Amino acid sequence: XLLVXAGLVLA
Amino acid sequence: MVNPTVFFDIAVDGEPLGRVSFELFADKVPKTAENFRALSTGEKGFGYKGSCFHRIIPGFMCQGGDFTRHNGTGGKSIYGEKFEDENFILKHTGPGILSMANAGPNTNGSQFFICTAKTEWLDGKHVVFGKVKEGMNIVEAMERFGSRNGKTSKKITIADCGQLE
Repeated sequence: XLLVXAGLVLA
Repeated sequence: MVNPTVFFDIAVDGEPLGRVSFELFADKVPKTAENFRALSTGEKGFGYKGSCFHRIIPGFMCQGGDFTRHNGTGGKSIYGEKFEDENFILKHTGPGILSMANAGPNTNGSQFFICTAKTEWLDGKHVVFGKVKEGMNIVEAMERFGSRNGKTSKKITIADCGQLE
C-alpha cells in the first residue's frame, strides 16, 4: 500500500 | 517560543540541486521538532549531513533520515534509539508536510518523510512536526528520481544542512 515505515515495509 | 527553521542543501549524484527549508512546529510538538532540528545542525555529533533519501515514491512522499544504515533500518534520535509519539494534533494536510517515519507506535528515531500529496490515511499514526517553507520545487525535482517501489534512479543526498533561525 502506501506506508512510511522503518524496517518492515508493507504493501 | 518562535518556531525554528532548518535548511537542507540537496544534491543529485553529487551535483547541487537546491535548498529546501522547513518550519518546525515546536509550538505543537516541541520534542519531535527539537530532534529534527538537532540532527539538522549536527550539534550532538551525528545527524543528517551526508545522508540520503533512500525511498522516494512519486505522487506520495520522499523518505530520508537514515544516517546510520542508509536503507530504512537505521537512524537514531537525540533521546536514544527511539522515542514516543508526542501527539497527533497535526494532520497530513497536503504537499510539503514534514512527518515522522516509524516502525509502529512509539518507535520514532530520525527517519522522516516530506509529502508530495495529502496523505490522510497516515493521520494518527505518524507525528506531523513541520512543513516545507521554501524549495517545494526542489522537492518536486527530487520526486522525479523515485519510482513505484521507492528505489531512486540517482543518489539523492543532503549535501549540507543546518538552522536558519
